[PDB]
Amino acid sequence: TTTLAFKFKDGIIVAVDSRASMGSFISSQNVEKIIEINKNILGTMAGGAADCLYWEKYLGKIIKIYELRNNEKISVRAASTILSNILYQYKGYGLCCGIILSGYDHTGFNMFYVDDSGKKVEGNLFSCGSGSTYAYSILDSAYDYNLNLDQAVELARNAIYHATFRDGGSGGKVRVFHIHKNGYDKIIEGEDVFDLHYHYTNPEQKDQY
Amino acid sequence: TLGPVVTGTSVIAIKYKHGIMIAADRKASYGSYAKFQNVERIFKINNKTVMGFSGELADAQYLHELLTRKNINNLSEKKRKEDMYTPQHYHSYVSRVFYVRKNRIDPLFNNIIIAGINSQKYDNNDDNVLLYEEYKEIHKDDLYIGFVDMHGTNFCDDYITTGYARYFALTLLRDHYKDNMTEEEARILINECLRILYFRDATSSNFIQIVKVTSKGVEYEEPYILP
Amino acid sequence: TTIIGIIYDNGVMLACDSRTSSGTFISNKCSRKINRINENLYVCRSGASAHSQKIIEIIKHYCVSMKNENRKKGRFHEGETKNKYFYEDKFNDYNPLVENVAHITKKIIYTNNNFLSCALIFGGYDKIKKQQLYAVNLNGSIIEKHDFAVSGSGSIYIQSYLQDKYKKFMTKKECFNLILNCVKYAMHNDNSSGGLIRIVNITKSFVEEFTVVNTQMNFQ
Amino acid sequence: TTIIGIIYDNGVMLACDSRTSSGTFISNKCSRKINRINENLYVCRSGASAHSQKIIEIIKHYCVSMKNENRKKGRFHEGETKNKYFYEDKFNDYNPLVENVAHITKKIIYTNNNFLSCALIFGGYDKIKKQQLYAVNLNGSIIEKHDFAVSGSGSIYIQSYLQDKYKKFMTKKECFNLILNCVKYAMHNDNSSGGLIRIVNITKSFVEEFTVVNTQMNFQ
Amino acid sequence: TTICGLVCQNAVILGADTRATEGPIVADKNCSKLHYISKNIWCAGAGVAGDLEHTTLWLQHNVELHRLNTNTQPRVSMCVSRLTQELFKYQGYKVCAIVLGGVDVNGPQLYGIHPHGSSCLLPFTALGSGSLNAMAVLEAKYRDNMTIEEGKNLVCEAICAGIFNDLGSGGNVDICVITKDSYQHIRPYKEPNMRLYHLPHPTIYPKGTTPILSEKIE
Amino acid sequence: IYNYNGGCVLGMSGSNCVAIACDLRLGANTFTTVSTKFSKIFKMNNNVYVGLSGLATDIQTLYEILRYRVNLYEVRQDAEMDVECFANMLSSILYSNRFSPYFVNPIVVGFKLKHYVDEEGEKKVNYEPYLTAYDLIGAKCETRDFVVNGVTSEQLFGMCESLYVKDQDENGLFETISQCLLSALDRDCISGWGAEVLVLTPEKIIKKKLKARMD
Amino acid sequence: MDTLIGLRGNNFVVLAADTYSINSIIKLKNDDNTKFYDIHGNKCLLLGGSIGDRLQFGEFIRKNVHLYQYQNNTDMFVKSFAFFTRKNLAYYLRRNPFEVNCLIAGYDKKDGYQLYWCDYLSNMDSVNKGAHGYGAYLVSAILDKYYHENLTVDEALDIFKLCFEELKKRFLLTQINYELRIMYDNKVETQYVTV
Amino acid sequence: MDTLIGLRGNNFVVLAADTYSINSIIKLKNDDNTKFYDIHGNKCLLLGGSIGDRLQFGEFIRKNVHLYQYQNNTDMFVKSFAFFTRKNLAYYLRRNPFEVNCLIAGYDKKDGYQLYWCDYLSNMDSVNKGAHGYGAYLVSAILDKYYHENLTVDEALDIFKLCFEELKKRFLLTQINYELRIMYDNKVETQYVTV
Amino acid sequence: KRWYPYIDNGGTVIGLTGKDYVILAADTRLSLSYSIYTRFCPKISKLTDKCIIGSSGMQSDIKTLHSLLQKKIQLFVLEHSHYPDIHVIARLLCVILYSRRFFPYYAFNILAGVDENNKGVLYNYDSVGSYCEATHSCVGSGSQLILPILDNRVEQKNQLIKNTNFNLGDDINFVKDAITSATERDIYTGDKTLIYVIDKMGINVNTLDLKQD
Ligand SMILES: *[B]([O])([O])[C]([C][C]([C])[C])[N]C(=O)[C]([C]C1=[C][C]=[C][C]=[C]1)[N]C(=O)C1=[C]N=[C][C]=N1
Ligand SMILES: *[B]([O])([O])[C]([C][C]([C])[C])[N]C(=O)[C]([C]C1=[C][C]=[C][C]=[C]1)[N]C(=O)C1=[C]N=[C][C]=N1
Ligand SMILES: *[B]([O])([O])[C]([C][C]([C])[C])[N]C(=O)[C]([C]C1=[C][C]=[C][C]=[C]1)[N]C(=O)C1=[C]N=[C][C]=N1
Ligand SMILES: *[B]([O])([O])[C]([C][C]([C])[C])[N]C(=O)[C]([C]C1=[C][C]=[C][C]=[C]1)[N]C(=O)C1=[C]N=[C][C]=N1
Repeated sequence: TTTLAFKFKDGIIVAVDSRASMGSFISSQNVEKIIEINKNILGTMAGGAADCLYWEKYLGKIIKIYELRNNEKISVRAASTILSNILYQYKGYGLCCGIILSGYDHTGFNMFYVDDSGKKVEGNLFSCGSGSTYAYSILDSAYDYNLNLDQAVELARNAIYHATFRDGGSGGKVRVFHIHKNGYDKIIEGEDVFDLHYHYTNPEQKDQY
Repeated sequence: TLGPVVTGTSVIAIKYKHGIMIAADRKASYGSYAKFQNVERIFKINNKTVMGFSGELADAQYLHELLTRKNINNLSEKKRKEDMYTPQHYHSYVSRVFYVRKNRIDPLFNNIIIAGINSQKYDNNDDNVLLYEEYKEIHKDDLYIGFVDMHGTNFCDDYITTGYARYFALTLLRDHYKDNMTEEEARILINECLRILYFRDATSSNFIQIVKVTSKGVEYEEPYILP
Repeated sequence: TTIIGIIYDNGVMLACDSRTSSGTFISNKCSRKINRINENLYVCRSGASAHSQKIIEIIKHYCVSMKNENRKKGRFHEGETKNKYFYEDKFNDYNPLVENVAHITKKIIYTNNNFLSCALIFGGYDKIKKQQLYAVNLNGSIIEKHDFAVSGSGSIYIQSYLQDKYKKFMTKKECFNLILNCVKYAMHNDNSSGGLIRIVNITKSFVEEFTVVNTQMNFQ
Repeated sequence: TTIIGIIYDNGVMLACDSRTSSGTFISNKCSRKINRINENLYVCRSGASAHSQKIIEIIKHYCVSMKNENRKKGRFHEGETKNKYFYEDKFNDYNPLVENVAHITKKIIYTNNNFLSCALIFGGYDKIKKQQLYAVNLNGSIIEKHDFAVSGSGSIYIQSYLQDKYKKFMTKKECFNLILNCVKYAMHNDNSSGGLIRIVNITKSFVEEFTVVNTQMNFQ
Repeated sequence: TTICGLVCQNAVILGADTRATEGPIVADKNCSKLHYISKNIWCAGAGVAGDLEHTTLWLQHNVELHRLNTNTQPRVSMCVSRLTQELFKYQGYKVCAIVLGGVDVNGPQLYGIHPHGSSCLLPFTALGSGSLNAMAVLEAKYRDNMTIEEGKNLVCEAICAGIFNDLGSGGNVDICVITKDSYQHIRPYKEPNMRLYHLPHPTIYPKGTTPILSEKIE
Repeated sequence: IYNYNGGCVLGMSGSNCVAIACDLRLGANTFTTVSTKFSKIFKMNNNVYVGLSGLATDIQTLYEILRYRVNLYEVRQDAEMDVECFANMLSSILYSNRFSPYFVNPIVVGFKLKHYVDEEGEKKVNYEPYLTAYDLIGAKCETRDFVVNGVTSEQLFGMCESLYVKDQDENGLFETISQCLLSALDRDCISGWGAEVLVLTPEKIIKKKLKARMD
Repeated sequence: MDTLIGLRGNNFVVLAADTYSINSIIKLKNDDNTKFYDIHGNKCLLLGGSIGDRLQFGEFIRKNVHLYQYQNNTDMFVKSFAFFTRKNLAYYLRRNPFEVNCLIAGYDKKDGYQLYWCDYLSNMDSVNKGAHGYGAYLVSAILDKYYHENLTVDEALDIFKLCFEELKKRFLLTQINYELRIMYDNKVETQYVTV
Repeated sequence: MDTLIGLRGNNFVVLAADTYSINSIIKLKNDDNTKFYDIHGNKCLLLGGSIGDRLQFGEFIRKNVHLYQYQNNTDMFVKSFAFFTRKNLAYYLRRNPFEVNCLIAGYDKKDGYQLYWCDYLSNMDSVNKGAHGYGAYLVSAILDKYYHENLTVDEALDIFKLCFEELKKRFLLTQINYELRIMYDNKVETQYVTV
Repeated sequence: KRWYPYIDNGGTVIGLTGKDYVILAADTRLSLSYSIYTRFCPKISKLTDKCIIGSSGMQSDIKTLHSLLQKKIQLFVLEHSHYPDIHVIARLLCVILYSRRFFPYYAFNILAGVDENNKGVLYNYDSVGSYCEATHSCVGSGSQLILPILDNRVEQKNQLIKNTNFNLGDDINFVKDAITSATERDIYTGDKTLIYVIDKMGINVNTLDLKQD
């Protein structure tokens, strides 16, 4: 389980893997972590399976009603705050979820990490999940905010690879989305046998390390 | 309901051609002490059903009251003989009782068996519950032998033995039971099961009660096994 | 706490000892165990004393709340062992008012189907079934004993002695001696040995409450 | 595991049942309990079967290691109940070789003053004290019973029945019936009821090992 | 794991299933639970396999060593005494519910042993998980002083109960008749087997991908 | 056997060639990889290959004690050491530590070298597979065909149970062990950062490192 | 708790560590510790964990190695040293745990620059890019991306500078001071890097 | 875990905090957090502990205070605010712990510059030099020595600069970035100090 | 002593799909820890004319989740007069399971059916409202043995992609292979199996007999 975000020069690159494991066994490997909340705000599953799939669907219900009654598109900051509050009500009940409610509203490109304990926080370069430590590693040394869409998704895909390659609980197809001034387009609904692309380009050994 | 102290033991309920033949010993043991040796563990909850019992005794007499008063609730709103509660109904109702309690953590430790004739092809449209010829063949598909574990696990077979016979008399039944047995064939088969239990099962004894649910009613008798 | 019930030919006896052990220290000798619910049916309580206290309080409340309730309106039935402290009292007979024992016993299961460890024994006279003698258990498992019933810590030391000496239809005299010797033995070799023992004789028309003060000596 | 020892006028009986319950499941009916240490003294073991196995193995090792040791050199004493399976054998009398029971019992305390929960009973004939009958306990607390001794799970249901029916000086016939009825009762109302019961009669000059196969029926 | 044995008119018949389970799955479906000890006594253990297998191997040789020092056929009353003494030192750790039998100067003797060390003498017994099932059918039809071809049939019928009515027991039943002079290990004895084989399912030669292939001829 | 230091080992038999295969991940923590070169199969003898799996601390410690014992025994015999006796060594070394056990689950594969019986000739040796398995206690179970042991045991029993077929040549046995291994290491997250298949024949040893999934 | 980073090319071995001494409740006791244990035989050794175990496992190994190189006029090879250090650490894993994390290093006349890797449980194996402590979750990925094969020694420092700013910017307890060892051309030199 | 320092003279109140967001396993999630909660009524509030409790105790107080200042055209005094914040925190101490550490501050027309101090257990009391978190073990003593009475606001910053270099040099997890609030002359201004 | 209220009755539910059909195969053994309650307890229930659900948890929860689910579907039929699509039943089960999140049903489910012309779709859950549409899946005691097999005969990570074509006639033989391979190697996998095939015209309940050991 991994995730990214950038708020780079002209949008946001949310990127995740697609693995879902139960201890050691791999329950499934074609799971869609990215969740479309609004036409602009799009969440990200992580941590527990249901305890994050359900709420971002539940948060989907809350925004549809509000965005309908007031007929103004909700903002990320408002969307994040609603999520963290209902997530707070279940402190001791064992909910486990880390959600990066990236999106776009009238006030520019926002971004908000949310955790199961109402850990709402504004930022630029969040990443949650078991491999997030490696994901921060690659980004911080490469992230520039003046990247263009071409090499930004290359950087996002690059990080998700290095996380999945090094981490055990992360792997499988990598997704890399992007957020315009409106909407979002799935730039990569991709593959993951590409270690033999980045490093160890020519298959002749095992790439010992 | 915190722990079993006065516990019954195994019952066996097979079906032969004239109806069910459910048998049970008549001992309730207060732990490792045969405190009661004339307790009855097979109650009549309808003119066509019985209700087996294993585990702690405090809860049969509970679950007996629940059914025995549901039965009269039926017996009051009955216009035709087809309005009676089939043994399937109870076993699907008892299953609910055990399951709804498993939602809480009070299971009422038991292994209730619901057995009876699941049909109305034989006229008994005058219920003398308070105070009470030849057998009829029964299609072996109109007889329902339920079972409910204290976790809600329920199913029906041709023969259901619960409690501790599930390791002793089940092996005999699984390889010597044939459909459409006869009166004396079932009794000797059961007597070859309980005699196995009485020898190897510490919490069981002689003095069997055998109940048969035939096309005419529910009949009782009290053998005493000969080793 | 030893505790007994025997059914002789025309009435039921209900003995007990009198001791409330609380961790090897006798809180009090000479404590009531054979309570009085109604004129004809007596409760022999055991187990934890605190729990058995409330139950008898509740039952005395119920057995009065329906003793008067099942009264018919008009006039009815106008057609007609040293140092043994003894006294008897009579009923208000024909038993239309006094309710059956079977209710009181079965009323217990509903009442004490809880986490309330008491092990009562009920003995009384009745109109329909003459002399019945029930045995509630820890979790409320009443079984109508027809011959005798024991309970409490010290009963199990006389289980066999009772089943051997108990005849079928006994007279009041020889039922008294058997129930006297039973409690004494359950006292001689048990550390819940009461002091005086309180034999009670519920019968058709009266209830006499003996008390006996004695010990055992053996020639062996 | 019920287990008995009675001392009649001129010899000691040692009954037992035959059942090895392991959690409500009879591991085996017809198991030995009245062991044979030497010709005259028999052990009635109880408690955990594994622990009682080693102890009897050790004792059989000791009782032989000194049976021969206390032999004098030269020639000495040149001056002179259905289906009951019975057989008797004789001693090698004058008892100079066969060592006293009191050692074997007291040898146990030293041996099983450990974390080894076994509750034996020893019965034998001897030269000096005629027929003794000890009762080792869980922690090795031997007390020489002079009248009778019981142990195991099912004994306490016949404690009173034994103390009542036990006379002082009994004959072999009426001691047999009492020890037969005792084990049967401890079996009728206990969930460690053996199958056949193995009455053993150690006496002055022989040892006869009965086995009885019977149940109880009561008129009540 | 179900193991049952019984005696006959002059011989003792052992018997066992064949499988070892990690607990949610099986490890193999052919694991001889009978175990040779000497020419005239065999043992058929249960419980954990590591403690089981080495206990017999240690005993299988410690009898031969004793048979060589003396010149008498080993006595079944001996091997039981060495088992219990070793087992009890490990009161609940060398867990192995061994049943063994054989012939000696006395008749055919069958001892049932338990992990703590309690050893009994029985005319028939069954151990392991299926012992409950095996003992039932074993006890109902057992009759004192039968003959081999119905003794073998019964013990095969006995384990066949523990094969079906139990989850921890399955595979091919087998038997070891231990008559006074010889033994008759009949390692396969019945056929509870598979149902469907659609095709061999072979793969074409170029599969995998093998970034490296270092081949060495010795 | 731990999720700490995940790993798996498999071995199957053919006509007269056997193949042993194992992953190459040394998992420092359960969900972390720190090496993709930790081969878990060792040449205990020129035709006795052992495949260890489990706690990587006790893989090497047990490997060294085996190499210490085997080299000792080979020298004192002037001759090579066959599997059948070696397999019973490993069932005693493990069992000697029954109370403080090495957390390894070894697999022993390699040719049995049946009799030097020499019918109608001076040399007649027919090699036989002789696979086997073990457990941390040391209980073995000889098996004429596949043996699997490791954390992925329950993901590989199923794969072996179907795809395995009785007798095959090396060019096909390698395919049905490589495809039988690769597709079970794609379903266990604590093992499978590179596989290695080593099929051996009475004449040559063929060692391959497959193109596994680095996930 | 303490970050150890080890890199190795084909003609150099570079080790790195943080020079803090966390080793008290919260007080950063010493801002320039000693974790490395330079052996004469052109090897090195780098430890982690509680200093009570570093000081007596590091010093114990320096002796038995130095004793070996003196009892036998030779100098121990890295591989023998790497599998000897592990063996002792595995020796005590069931008597006295010695909760330490190693990164053996060194040069050989035969096998060249070998790096190794031992966890607190003895899990020795050669690698090309090690890491230890809670900081290993953040420098490992950096090491993969920028470690192209056949590096020059000056590049590896630029990778290390890239790893150090990573821990400062994102690690929990922001290490600022680090100490390296640069093993190449048979010249074991040292340098300290801040930030 | 997070350091809060509060100082107060007779004509100023200065609060300080570290701007880290430890708030994940080990990853320094955000290097510039928001712990302060500026109230309009010329007060302030500074919290610590898990951000899940800061964000909903800080925001809950801002409302009930702002609601009060709007429902009643007045503006709440510091003392009422200080003993109201404590009361709610004590209200939930036996229902929902709200593990937070406060440093109430503010200005009054009557009582002047008041600083306060509440622990995770509600232990309110006025002080002149507060501190919280594991860093309070190191800045408290610094505050005593250099806090002479009737300070000028510029001196207090020099004390704070003296406190910040102390945490960097000797604290466990070396905080480098800090954010202050300088309340004086009815001018609540803010500034960020690095190192 | 504390009365742990969860048991695993075993059984497995193999699922497999294609452009025209979905294949759902479940055993019928219902076993307690080591003894066996019955040789035939159907773990597969049908909800609509073209949607079946298979579960492999504890039999009390299996039944009370299927009975409850049908109650909410026949309710849907009455109010809306048209049977719910599988997608509707998919989310409806997600909520029901998650509605009891903090005391979850011990019931792993696989939901199978057809929505478009065929477009054979198959969801699987884990006892708490988390469903991912998949090509092939199984849940139960034998789950860890079958998912490896199906991943090598549905998704081809082989060098040359053979068997890229799958026909209903042959896929049944794959499933019968999987359900039988697990039967030997797994303890709880049953003795009689029921294979349900949902094609464009209806459901077929053809049966197969497995090992009884
Ligand atoms: B990911 O690996 O964390 C993944 C997230 C995906 C479901 C959106 N979740 C899990 O792996 C969790 C356990 C876990 C492992 C490592 C870190 C955090 C959590 N398990 C599940 O999500 C799951 C999936 N299917 C069934 C059961 N559980
Ligand atoms: B009898 O011994 O059980 C006696 C009968 C009671 C009705 C007066 N009661 C008690 O002994 C109990 C102790 C006990 C014995 C056996 C099981 C459980 C409890 N007496 C008390 O508990 C007690 C009474 N007063 C003060 C303190 N404790
Ligand atoms: B008797 O019931 O105590 C009996 C006498 C023994 C000498 C054969 N033994 C046992 O019952 C014991 C159980 C036990 C009862 C009471 C206290 C302690 C233990 N039998 C066993 O322990 C046993 C024997 N074989 C196998 C398994 N368990
Ligand atoms: B049988 O199931 O008991 C079997 C008999 C064994 C001697 C071949 N053993 C086991 O199943 C044990 C677990 C066990 C079950 C029942 C009682 C005690 C122990 N497991 C193993 O024997 C084993 C064998 N190889 C590898 C792993 N485990």
